[PDB]
Amino acid sequence: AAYKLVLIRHGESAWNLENRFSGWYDADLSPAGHEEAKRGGQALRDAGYEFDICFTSVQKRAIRTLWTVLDAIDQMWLPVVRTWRLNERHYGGLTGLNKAETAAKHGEAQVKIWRRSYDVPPPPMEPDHPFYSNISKDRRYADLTEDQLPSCESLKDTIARALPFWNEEIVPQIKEGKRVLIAAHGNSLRGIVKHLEGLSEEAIMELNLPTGIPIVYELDKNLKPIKPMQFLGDEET
Amino acid sequence: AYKLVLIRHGESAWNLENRFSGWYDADLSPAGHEEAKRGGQALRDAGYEFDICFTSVQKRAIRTLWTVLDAIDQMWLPVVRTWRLNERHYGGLTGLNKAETAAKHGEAQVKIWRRSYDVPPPPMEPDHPFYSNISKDRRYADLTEDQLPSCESLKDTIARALPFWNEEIVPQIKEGKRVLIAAHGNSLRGIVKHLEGLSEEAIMELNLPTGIPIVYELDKNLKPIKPMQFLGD
Ligand SMILES: O=C(O)COc1cc(Cl)ccc1-c1ccc(C(=O)O)c(NS(=O)(=O)c2ccc(-c3ccccc3)cc2)c1
Ligand SMILES: [Cl-]
Repeated sequence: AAYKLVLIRHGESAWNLENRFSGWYDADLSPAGHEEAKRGGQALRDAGYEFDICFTSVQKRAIRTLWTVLDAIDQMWLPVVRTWRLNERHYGGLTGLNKAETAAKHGEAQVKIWRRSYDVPPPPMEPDHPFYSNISKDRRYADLTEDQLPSCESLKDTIARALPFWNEEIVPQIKEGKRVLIAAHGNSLRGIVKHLEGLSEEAIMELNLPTGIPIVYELDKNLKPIKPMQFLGDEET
Repeated sequence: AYKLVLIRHGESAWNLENRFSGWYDADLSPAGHEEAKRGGQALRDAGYEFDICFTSVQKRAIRTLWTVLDAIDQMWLPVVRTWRLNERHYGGLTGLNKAETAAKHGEAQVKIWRRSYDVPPPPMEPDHPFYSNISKDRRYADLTEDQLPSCESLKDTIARALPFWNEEIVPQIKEGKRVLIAAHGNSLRGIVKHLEGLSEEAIMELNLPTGIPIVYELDKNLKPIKPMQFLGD
């Protein structure tokens, strides 16, 4: 194929352990998620993968996943670009709640609506939210215009602010011949997959990307996948 | 009063900091990683904040930068890596200890190399065990034939570094970005020489400590307004 693209979704965070919604909250990897990242890097290493540029979010679970990979494949000297546009979905008011508090507070029907809807956002994170300032006033977002910093996001929203970065920053790089590695989050990566494969909103809702596993696309010169996405690792995983 | 912070990596594997590690991509030792860790803790306890970091393409410095940024919770910061911040290239001596250098070249020539600002050591030849390792390394495949050193005098190292300073770090400092620089002894020495307008003999005298934030306060023209400062006990 003309081009090769590798994506990796970060692994288990500290907050997955507590069953808490992270979104834009900057949770670090759990030890186990760190190990997933190591296994993924080892898979790239064993397959002799080489990259020229790396993209990731401004969230430390994705950034650390990237570091761990670059270490495994002995390519820590690569340029790395970080952007909020690759951030996890902003879960708004649900940020910091766990599963139980959320089901108790909103009921099964409303939670099903949130999980199954493509353009239904969860409640906005209001200024009295425990993490309002921790997130909304983090200087790493100082450069965002008033309307780019979200209070909550549907999947459509997350994909809408991620795809501009794909089209304007990564695509040019792929067409330049640069081998690209994107280390990010399930939902912004969902956006990229939906675009690459022209999936329906229904299909993309069905799709969950495996964590800590390198996801290889062989693409033609128009960035059209020449075959289904493949994973790297041992025969088991 | 602009604030600029420099840090020099610590000990590398297999004693290579005492074997002219140079352009060989030696990793930090556990001890050297701990050194970076303390440097980061000190930067945190003092609440330092940066807006952009520069480093070399050598992993001991890259890992020092990673470790600092971890400790200070600023892993989201933009990072620029450039071979111009690379350690001095010690040519054929790369990998040799003091004794082996003396055996192979003589005390007289070794002392001259120590004290000389513009005398390079012998080139690293194709029979050197690191020759293809370094010179055929993908990370340098964008350098011109005249850019990829086979050896370097201190002058060569500083000459190759200062263009990156001028063309890339200074503009960030002027726009007010708080710059952090993680690199190596001799590339940091070039920067210090340019800051403090030092002499050849002076910079060859200067010996920057490792694992310890070095702090400058600059003015609208980027001249230091006090001696450098060190963060710790
Ligand atoms: O895209 C994503 O990020 C993931 O999807 C979501 C998106 C948003 Cl914004 C918010 C939440 C989810 C989400 C969150 C939690 C769960 C979960 O495990 O609790 C889940 N799974 S569920 O099948 O739909 C489900 C099934 C049964 C109940 C139930 C409630 C009350 C009593 C008894 C049962 C609740 C939820 C989905
Ligand atoms: Cl980085």
